[PDB]
Amino acid sequence: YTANLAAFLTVERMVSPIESAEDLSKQTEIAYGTLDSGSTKEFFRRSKIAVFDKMWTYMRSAEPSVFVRTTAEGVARVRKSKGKYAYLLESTMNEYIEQRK
Amino acid sequence: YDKGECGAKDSGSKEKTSALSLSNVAGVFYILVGGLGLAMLVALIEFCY
Repeated sequence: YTANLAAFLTVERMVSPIESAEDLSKQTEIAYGTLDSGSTKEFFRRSKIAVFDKMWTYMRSAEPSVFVRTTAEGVARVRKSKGKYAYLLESTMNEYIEQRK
Repeated sequence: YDKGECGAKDSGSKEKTSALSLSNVAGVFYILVGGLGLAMLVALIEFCY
């Protein structure tokens, strides 16, 4: 009994996911995606950075589709995925939804 | 690999699952009821001798 209790404490003591772009690209439980047509998706397409090209090749072939039609659907999916989904977008719109109910 | 669903990072320590089981609980019981039935196989011979 005392042996099983210490395992779960250490798994969560790992504190995941940490805040970064690569930690989001390293695990696939909590999936992630962007917008279908816009300056956000085209960013990862022609990115010659190893960390970002990895994120592109994931989402370019991530199934089910991690993309969305509009931005209103993207915020609604992060809420109903129980934290198993993340959304990438500009920092401006990201900071206004955090300050709206 | 890239088009693969089970990605090369899906097996690279992706998740840390954990849950206690009763899987091997038997082994311990697997030796005491054999003693509860043995302490009972030797007890009934001391209340008569």
